[PDB]
Amino acid sequence: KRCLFVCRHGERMDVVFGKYWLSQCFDAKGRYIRTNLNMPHSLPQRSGGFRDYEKDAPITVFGCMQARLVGEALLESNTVIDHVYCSPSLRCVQTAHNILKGLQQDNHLKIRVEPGLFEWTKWVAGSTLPAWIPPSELAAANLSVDTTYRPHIPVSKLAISESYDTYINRSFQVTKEIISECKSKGNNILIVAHASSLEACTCQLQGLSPQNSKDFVQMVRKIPYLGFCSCEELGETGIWQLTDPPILPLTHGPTGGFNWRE
Amino acid sequence: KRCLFVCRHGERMDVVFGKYWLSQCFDAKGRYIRTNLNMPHSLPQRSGGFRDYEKDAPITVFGCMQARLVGEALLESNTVIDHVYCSPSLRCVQTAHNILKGLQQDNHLKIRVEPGLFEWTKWVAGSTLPAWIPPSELAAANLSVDTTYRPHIPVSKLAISESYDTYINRSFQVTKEIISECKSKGNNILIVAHASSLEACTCQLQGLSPQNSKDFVQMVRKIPYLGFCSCEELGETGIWQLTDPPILPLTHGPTG
Repeated sequence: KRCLFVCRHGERMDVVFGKYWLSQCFDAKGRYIRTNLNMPHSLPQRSGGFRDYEKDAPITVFGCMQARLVGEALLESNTVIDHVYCSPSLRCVQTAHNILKGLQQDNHLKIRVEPGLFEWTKWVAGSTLPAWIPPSELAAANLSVDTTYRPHIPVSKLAISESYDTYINRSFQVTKEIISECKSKGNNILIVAHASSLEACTCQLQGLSPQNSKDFVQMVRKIPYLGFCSCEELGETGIWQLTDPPILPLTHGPTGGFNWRE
Repeated sequence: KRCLFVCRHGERMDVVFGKYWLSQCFDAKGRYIRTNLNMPHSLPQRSGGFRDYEKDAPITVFGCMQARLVGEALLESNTVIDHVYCSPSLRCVQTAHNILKGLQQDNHLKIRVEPGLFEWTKWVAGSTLPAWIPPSELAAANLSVDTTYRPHIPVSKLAISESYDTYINRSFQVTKEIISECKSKGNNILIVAHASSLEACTCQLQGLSPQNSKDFVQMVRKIPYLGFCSCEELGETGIWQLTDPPILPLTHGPTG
């Protein structure tokens, strides 16, 4: 009885509202003016200005709902979570926070932001890695992160535009250190990250070799928001295996119709 | 200052989970077993059995969210609603109920189920009209309907597989009776219905003639869930006009 749950972040701003959503909710003075009910009542102050959101978008209001539902589902299934890690993307942090709410654990449990959980650095448009909000600015922004946590791969140890199996490796490496620094200290582990993280984090843990970098991207655009899978360790023999999740899947469609009229 | 707001129901079971969703959440004994987080924790007992849902699907959990958000939006904009009507489809009733929650009005205000607000009866698959839940069974199911309400077009006055401009007419007729039975009795009216209802209910109210039955269906698959539009009456001269809604639009994508 030990469990690793790995799930993807919830619905993301720049996908619904697309690349330039920033011009849709920030005026010239830098004030946030929501223009759609799927946009949160407020966004966190990024110490570098509203421009930093460009390479690190937040989740939408329905993004929170997805995550809440997952947390509540988890609580209904009496599934206890002991440690919760997430990627440093804001979207991931926010999804972890909101899972903790549904779980009714946001001010008992504390998210461990692990830059090693971040997605394959190829998908970072730009020459330069996102300006992530450091943990302590994140707590200050009402997210339940652990400022005490010392990362396994800190930011500076991340190569921009890195090799595919570099990404695969760090996933296996990070997940490995996570599983063991949580061993003496209670059962179930939750990781909140990216589409790629579902495969990458678990794959070699079950002794299976990764798909080469082409069939991968295929399987990555497969994964839904709050897409969720789980692993179980037999004995403490160190061998993990795939497992039916402890909660129902979550499917829903779009508001639909016309994105635009008149 | 009088307003008619007309909006479409929220996300619907049989579209997300498709035609046979019933076999996905009811076992042989007729017990509901949800198989997805977008499925409500429970469904209302239909006096005819779980089979009645087939021609009258409920809204999904994200269906409720959409509606709630609209209600809350309405409250934030300090927009007061005085009368709320809906189509008899369960999906419409449920959307109205959930708007009233966001609005914080569910046990002050009472939904008036109006069979005249129902969609063009062509889109009823089957030889026979849906087995709608009558108002009093609906209250009994925790929806804030008015059992006192006497409908303008009751169920029996609805033709199955009816004519297009029959549908257009009843829309104009029903909306007309709604606007006037609410006149002496306070300002804003909310109708919760169908995609077709947005055009059909308002169109001739502004003196515009309807699109013929081909360009219509085009404009009907246009309209989003909780799609929302509004009308304003100038003076009490009886002339209505199009107006910017009092609340932001709601757009979101799929889980994918």
